[PDB]
Amino acid sequence: GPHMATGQDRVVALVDMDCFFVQVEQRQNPHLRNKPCAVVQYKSWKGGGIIAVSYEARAFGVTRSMWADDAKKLCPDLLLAQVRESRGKANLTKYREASVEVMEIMSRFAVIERASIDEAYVDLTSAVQERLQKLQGQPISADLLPSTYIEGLPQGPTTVQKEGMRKQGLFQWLDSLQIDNLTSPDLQLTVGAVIVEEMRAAIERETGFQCSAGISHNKVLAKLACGLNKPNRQTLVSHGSVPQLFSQMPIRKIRSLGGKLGASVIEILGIEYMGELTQFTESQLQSHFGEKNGSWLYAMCRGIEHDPVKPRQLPKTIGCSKNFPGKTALATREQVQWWLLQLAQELEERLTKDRNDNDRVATQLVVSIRVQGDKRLSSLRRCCALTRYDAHKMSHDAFTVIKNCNTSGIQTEWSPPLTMLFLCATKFSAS
DNA sequence: ATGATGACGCT
DNA sequence: AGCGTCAT
Ligand SMILES: Nc1ncnc2c1ncn2[C@H]1C[C@H](O)[C@@H](COP(=O)(O)NP(=O)(O)OP(=O)(O)O)O1
Ligand SMILES: [Mg+2]
Ligand SMILES: [Mg+2]
Repeated sequence: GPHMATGQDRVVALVDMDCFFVQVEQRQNPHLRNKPCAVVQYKSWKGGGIIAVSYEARAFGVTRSMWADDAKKLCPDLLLAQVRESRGKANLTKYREASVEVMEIMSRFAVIERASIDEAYVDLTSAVQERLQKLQGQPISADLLPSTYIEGLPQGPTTVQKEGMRKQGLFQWLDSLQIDNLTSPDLQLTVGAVIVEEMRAAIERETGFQCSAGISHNKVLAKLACGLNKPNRQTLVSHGSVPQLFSQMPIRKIRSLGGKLGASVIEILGIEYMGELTQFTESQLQSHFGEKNGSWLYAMCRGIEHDPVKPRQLPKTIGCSKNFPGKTALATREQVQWWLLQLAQELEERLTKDRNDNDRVATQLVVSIRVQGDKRLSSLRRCCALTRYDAHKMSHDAFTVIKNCNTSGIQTEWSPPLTMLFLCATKFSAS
């Protein structure tokens, strides 16, 4: 009781852009705004693969991974924006540059951990402490939380529209707050939410992009919270909200449990919801899923997690990849060499920009391929030295380290045909 | 015939 | 090192 940790020591937010690549294209092309629209990659195979979808289009059932020709059957008026293609492949530069716009604004408020092209975790523990002193015991107005939901509220003995509900919950939360105790975790979360309102206002003002956010005591809860009221809203998940929230929360919805581990938790334990994990001892969970995973599950199902927000705003690897599906699999040596060069050229461009912007150099080159028949993401990875940002040298070196995979006796050919090439620059050092 | 990426764990 | 998992 007195010595039980409650995982309420930090304030962590997760900020995730709403239909990010779509907003990037809508900002650029006003004709796309407030329309069902999607971002597509490679127009020739069935209109292109959809990689992002506006909320207007989601209402028709359009999803990521859908072929655009198929999406158009669901949504005949769907508008599309195409990803740029350079050197025969998708070029995501526009979206990486937009991401930097957003990450640079977030970084003004606090230390961030870049988690994807469109989201970052924020450790607000310090900013909250300082804001609480300046707020010398002074209450927090609902006007300071105009887009905040309080998960689990309203509740109890007590409107039929969304915003009425939001407000009722926020009112219940604020009315019950203990503002004279600067160490109240619920107060710390609330002030955290005020800061995230400010952050999200800054992003929208300075970029035009809308986003959602979660505010809680750790990364897994903040990420889960972010998604509860997307788009263009933020959600506070308190420690106290966890038992009800988790009581019907499918295990696969929790970060890192969406794959085989989560499926094994479900099968082995015979459970469906996160909250059901509380029934097991830490030793029991470790017995089934290993020391690290077992400890992690034991704490997480109680709303407790210690994974820190890492101070990292920049990616640790820079890579370029291309698939060659079906009949397009590379079958000749000259083919393989041409495409390695295309990849190397793009990688060179990105590395050179990276070294100028960020004062660092990559020192290792990883070359990965996939062969026909293999369902694995990669069939084979080999590394070599990256000593010069030169595309012809990188492409030549990549060929050298993989050319032995050519099981064939031919000279002119390549077998088995290659269904993927991947060049990744790694192991950065200061420069 | 999703694709193009990116982080991190395991042995 | 090279492979596998999980992720957007
Ligand atoms: N499997 C994938 N393959 C290629 N690009 C992808 C991708 N998943 C996402 N992207 C690209 C395209 C996405 O725009 C961007 C962010 O991904 P999200 O945050 O998962 N989804 P969004 O921001 O679109 O919508 P909302 O967050 O409101 O649900 O990353
Ligand atoms: Mg997003
Ligand atoms: Mg995201």
